[PDB]
Amino acid sequence: ELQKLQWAKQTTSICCYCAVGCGLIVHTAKDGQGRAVNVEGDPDHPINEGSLCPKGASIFQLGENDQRGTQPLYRAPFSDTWKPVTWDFALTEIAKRIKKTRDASFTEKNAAGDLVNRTEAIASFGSAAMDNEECWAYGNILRSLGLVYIEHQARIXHSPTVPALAESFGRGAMTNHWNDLANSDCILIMGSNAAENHPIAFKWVLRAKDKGATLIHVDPRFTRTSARCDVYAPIRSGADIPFLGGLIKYILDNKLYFTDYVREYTNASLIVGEKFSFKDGLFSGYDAANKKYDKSMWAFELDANGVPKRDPALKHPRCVINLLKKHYERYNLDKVAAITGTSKEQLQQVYKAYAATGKPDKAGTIMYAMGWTQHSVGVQNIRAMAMIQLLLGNIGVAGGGVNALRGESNVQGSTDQGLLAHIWPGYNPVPNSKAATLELYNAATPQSKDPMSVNWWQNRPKYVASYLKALYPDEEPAAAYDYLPRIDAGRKLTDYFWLNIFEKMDKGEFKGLFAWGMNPACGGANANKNRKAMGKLEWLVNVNLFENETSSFWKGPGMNPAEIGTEVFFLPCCVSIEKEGSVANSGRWMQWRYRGPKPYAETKPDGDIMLDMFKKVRELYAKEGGAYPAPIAKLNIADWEEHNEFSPTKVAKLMNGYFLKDTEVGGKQFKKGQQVPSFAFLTADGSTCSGNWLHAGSFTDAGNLMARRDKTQTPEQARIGLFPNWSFCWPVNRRILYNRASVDKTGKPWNPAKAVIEWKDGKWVGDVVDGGGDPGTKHPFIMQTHGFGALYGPGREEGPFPEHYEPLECPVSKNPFSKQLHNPVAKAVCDPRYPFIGTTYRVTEHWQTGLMTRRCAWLVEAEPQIFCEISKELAKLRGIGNGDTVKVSSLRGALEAVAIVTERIRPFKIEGVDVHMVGLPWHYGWMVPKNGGDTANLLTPSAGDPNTGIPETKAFMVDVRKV
Amino acid sequence: GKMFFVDLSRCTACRGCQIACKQWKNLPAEETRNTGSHQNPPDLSYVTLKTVRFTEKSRKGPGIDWLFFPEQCRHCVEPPCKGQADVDLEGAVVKDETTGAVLFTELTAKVDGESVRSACPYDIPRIDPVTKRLSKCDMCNDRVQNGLLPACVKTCPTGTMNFGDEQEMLALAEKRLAEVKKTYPGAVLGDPNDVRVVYLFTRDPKDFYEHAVA
Ligand SMILES: Nc1nc2c(c(=O)[nH]1)N[C@H]1C(S)=C(S)[C@@H](COP(=O)(O)OP(=O)(O)OC[C@H]3O[C@@H](n4cnc5c(=O)[nH]c(N)nc54)[C@H](O)[C@@H]3O)O[C@H]1N2
Ligand SMILES: Nc1nc2c(c(=O)[nH]1)N[C@H]1C(S)=C(S)[C@@H](COP(=O)(O)OP(=O)(O)OC[C@H]3O[C@@H](n4cnc5c(=O)[nH]c(N)nc54)[C@H](O)[C@@H]3O)O[C@H]1N2
Ligand code: SF4
Ligand code: SF4
Ligand code: SF4
Ligand code: SF4
Ligand SMILES: [S]
Ligand SMILES: [W+6]
Repeated sequence: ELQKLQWAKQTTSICCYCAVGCGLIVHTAKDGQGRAVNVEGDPDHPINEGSLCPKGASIFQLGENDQRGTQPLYRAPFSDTWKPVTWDFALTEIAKRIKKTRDASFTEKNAAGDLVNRTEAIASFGSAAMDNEECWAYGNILRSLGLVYIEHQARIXHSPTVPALAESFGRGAMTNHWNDLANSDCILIMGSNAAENHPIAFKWVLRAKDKGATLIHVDPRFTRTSARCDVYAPIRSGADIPFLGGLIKYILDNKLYFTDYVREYTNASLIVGEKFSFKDGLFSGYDAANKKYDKSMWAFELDANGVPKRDPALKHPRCVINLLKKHYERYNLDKVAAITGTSKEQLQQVYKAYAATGKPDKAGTIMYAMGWTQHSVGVQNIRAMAMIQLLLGNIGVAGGGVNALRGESNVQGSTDQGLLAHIWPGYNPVPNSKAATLELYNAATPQSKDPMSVNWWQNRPKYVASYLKALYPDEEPAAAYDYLPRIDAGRKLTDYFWLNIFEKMDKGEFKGLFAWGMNPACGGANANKNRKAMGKLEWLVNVNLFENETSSFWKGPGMNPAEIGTEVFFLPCCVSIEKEGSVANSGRWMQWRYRGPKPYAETKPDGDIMLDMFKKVRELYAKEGGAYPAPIAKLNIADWEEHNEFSPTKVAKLMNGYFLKDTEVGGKQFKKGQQVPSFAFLTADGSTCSGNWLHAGSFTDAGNLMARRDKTQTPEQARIGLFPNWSFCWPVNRRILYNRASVDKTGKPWNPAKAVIEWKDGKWVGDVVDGGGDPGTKHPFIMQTHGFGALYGPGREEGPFPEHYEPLECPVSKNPFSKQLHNPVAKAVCDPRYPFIGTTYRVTEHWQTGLMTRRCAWLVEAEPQIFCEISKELAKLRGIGNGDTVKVSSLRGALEAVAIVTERIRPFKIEGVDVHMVGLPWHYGWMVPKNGGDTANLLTPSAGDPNTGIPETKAFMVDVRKV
Repeated sequence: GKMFFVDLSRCTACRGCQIACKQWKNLPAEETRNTGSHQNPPDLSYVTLKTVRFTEKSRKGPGIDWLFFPEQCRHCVEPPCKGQADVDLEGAVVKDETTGAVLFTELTAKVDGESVRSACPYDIPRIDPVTKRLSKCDMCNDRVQNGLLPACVKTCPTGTMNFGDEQEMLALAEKRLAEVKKTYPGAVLGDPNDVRVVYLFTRDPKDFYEHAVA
């Protein structure tokens, strides 16, 4: 026996940091009645096999931390001190602010007199760090108060990824999952530093290499990832589309594509209309006045029925594949090598290695996380990755896919719960002011006349109806639909997003902000502006684990409390290991975790804080009246609690959904109160509720499938590592999306050695088939209207094919592909005093703003201070020696950092001038620790991209001086 | 008894091993400053039994050779640290019959602190300037004696850290050297016949650390 663990209750948990979703075992003293005594990895967990990176390994020090918030705190306007106060004070006083601001600000109709039923006087930030059930509860609480300005972390990686992959495949999700990396024959890591930012991923990446895979890292910098890849190819910032386009030309010219896959599973054969053209770097239908495209000019030629025309012979010169060939012929090795800064021989090597996976029995995968996919053609950058994978038949297959790595442990789940301004849960859109009725809302869903096209999104009315029943089960959906707020149809969608919330704050157009499990004082670009702008708030509610740069902006650097009138409530939430719930990892694995210790001090689970707070707002409206009470009054919250408090189990079950009455549906009988087995069995007619149609299948009558810890596998499952009985992923436990593309029209795998699915005994074996139906009877991309993987994607703002537009404004004046330099649908100053390219990125040991990891002594030990990584070339020119203090400055601000001089940074040749990049972590902040440094977001512009609502953090102009 | 095989050709310098050592023994963190390196703590100490050392070696063509060395006691088959301490007092340094663990006891407060360090070919032992106790990697011997992996081994996601019977580990170390050579032709084993912590180096062990090998 080990004395340490001897008298402790052992529970299981999931890591609270990155979306790899590593298993933990927690040991809690007094057999559960006191504090955690140990936290380490869960050896039975199939992703991490008990391994943890230093962030997971430090979770004991995060939990049992004397610097954690103990009780609610209050800061009175113009005070320079916190007043500790009771939960009951803080929550009653917060509910009053909400009601006051809502009553005062509530709009029943916009200027056009259309029904909106909202308040624009309160914005919410957060959070990818809450449990799925807390995320879902939160988004419905805010919308019952009529908020529209609801955002979080996801915005920065959603705006690019989801439209790109949704355009290409029908969903925006990471196509495969972490264990599947081990099945790849070529792994290309481009816009990711996964050995630092998804460390346990490298278990399976190296297992791939053990089976003969080539590992390719493409990055401006040589990182800890580069150290362990077979090929490190440097690339100048923003040169990705050139690189990806050069690879497309390589694949087409060398005929290395998967011919049968392309012909039948991609839109390669669809005929594009005669209106489609591209010339001088502009697509047809360009409106130079408004810098907008008339996408209607990119439509397909339709047959009599309204189905796009096809030439399966791929002869017709207006076939997608023939237009594609013609489009990328300009991207030869010499131009691409010139602009990327990658040698002609090193490009040829990387292209040959990766295009080799066009073999039916070889699979290549692309991993990217944030990289530089923030600019106005990041969506196009990822589009090109999808098109390469479609050409090589790498989509739907083991060791293939676009592995768009999610960031935070539950950013996947928090996005699924519609904590972005534009989505309800389950990726149903927030209605605009022009969707007067529920029926009009439903009328927008695109329909198909192809009988071989599943076009699954036609089921939406069932999902919207069930979602509205889950909130308002007394009322009819059509009627309940008038409760939740709508956004102005005559208005730019980005007007509601992350970056414009900071604009509206600094214009004082917000009374109240919830900063709920976020640290925007550090996470926001141009921190100096964001901190000033927080003064123009009337009240602030910060919910977090510790006092922080957002809770305590009022006593920040160069701030005077006396002059700042913002009423701040700080509410301390409990840590991941002190509550029960589910988090959805990058692979869509929805994982249940348990409480170890009771919440520290007077800290509450977020679920309890938000439910208690809403309970006060409710009883206040019930006794005072005020603006449109029905949506608050009528909100079903009794389904969210047992024994006076928030019940993760019950919220989870409501999210799955149940029958409100006995129903025949699917051709099966169901009794009232039965849990809904799957989204296949939801209804549009009020028979069924379901908080999120993606969760239908997750908590059935069989029990909580997310809580399964069962490693049972058939030989065919275990060979590729599906673990179908370990927890549950959406949709309906399909672990590899688009898996119908992995077999031919007889249902035989392209690669039987790594089969995902297979037709045997007249059914699909292995993974859960992504779309019902016999082999060769349905198109494989079931969420696509046409049912095909899109090479040509005419839903994209910048054009149906990705095209190089220079993301670096300042140091580049030549585009070797067209006479269109910058994005034709998109004003940096480029002050010569700031001649170097600033870039921010992460280290393995710290998390986000560092709010969490700057409180963990062991992580501060390994990475105590903000640093500045520079080449020897720049170090020499600026007279900087390794370890020297340096000042890094820009038009937006200045900071001090310890110099790291290393060959891991190198100059890029841009138009015959050496261009120097300086690298900073954004992990640091003024509150902790002593001498840590402040956020590298003092230097970043609030000038983010107009075609996204996303900031510039990978390329901003700076100077670096020795101090 | 038991042997660690550490394949440095798979190390990402994630430093899970470093934190996992402190979490398990509840060791305090040092006072650190960045002085132009990711490496921290800068050296082994009384309260740090393991730190990952970082060296950058230049190479023709893009990038560098970035060498990583998670340093710990070698648990030598014939411990020079025992031989040295047995001069002043037996029991200050003992061996575990079954596992191979060389273990410092409370009675290192009696021996000459600096004597026992000098005797150590890998420069491993560290003194508490207050109590005079010597500290180092104890092999998580209590964990091992209970049939658990040492913390640093369990936490390692890359396949760098490997643990078990000296027979199995020397078989693994030999088979893996043959595989790793195909990529890194200069790959060698750190004193395979003297120690119970066998590092695979992708090149000259001296490039990793002054005292990487004896
Ligand atoms: N340790 C740790 N892990 C984390 C996080 C953390 O803070 N710390 N955060 C999590 C979150 S929220 C996210 S979004 C993910 C993000 O994970 P990543 O995207 O991997 O994060 P970064 O290190 O910011 O950027 C990745 C790499 O992109 C490179 N890069 C920069 N510019 C370009 C360019 O123009 N082209 C290309 N091809 N590459 C470029 C950088 O040099 C860097 O190595 O990580 C998650 N994991
Ligand atoms: N310069 C620069 N800026 C960046 C980036 C960059 O690369 N460079 N990255 C951007 C990206 S990709 C992202 S995602 C954002 C992230 O930026 P933020 O979301 O502001 O990040 P943090 O708040 O530091 O990290 C997540 C928060 O979750 C909180 N948390 C943890 N557990 C819980 C819990 O149980 N409940 C609650 N309520 N809170 C909890 C932590 O305390 C922490 O405050 O930053 C962006 N900012
Ligand atoms: S931070 Fe990510 S890789 Fe590290 S232990 Fe946690 S979940 Fe796993
Ligand atoms: S845990 Fe493993 S991969 Fe990470 S630094 Fe230690 S030895 Fe290297
Ligand atoms: S490495 Fe040094 S301290 Fe460890 S057993 Fe050998 S001589 Fe003793
Ligand atoms: S074996 Fe135990 S004591 Fe030794 S370095 Fe590893 S974790 Fe630390
Ligand atoms: S994220
Ligand atoms: W992120």
